[PDB]
Amino acid sequence: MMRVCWLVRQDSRHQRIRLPHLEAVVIGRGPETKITDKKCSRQQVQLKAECNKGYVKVKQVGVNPTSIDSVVIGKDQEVKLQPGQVLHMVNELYPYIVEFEE
Repeated sequence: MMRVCWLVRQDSRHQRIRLPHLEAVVIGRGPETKITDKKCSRQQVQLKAECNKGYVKVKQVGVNPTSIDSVVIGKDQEVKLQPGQVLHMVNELYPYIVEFEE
């Protein structure tokens, strides 16, 4: 009954990752994202989906800047990613959005 949370690579929208409700998902450089940029950590962001409330808590784990609509989060800081917002994995590159689907 609860909506599914998808982290979608905005510029390659067939790359989708399931984000389980209230469970931490750590992603970055690797086979899931296909990011090869060495400035992106293998563990760049920690994601906690809120499937009822319709946001995803984003904690920057990597040193280099993760941003939401160009606004930098900062290492160990946490910001809520919302419908319409774009998450850039590192240095305003590699855009991701979140979608909530039945």
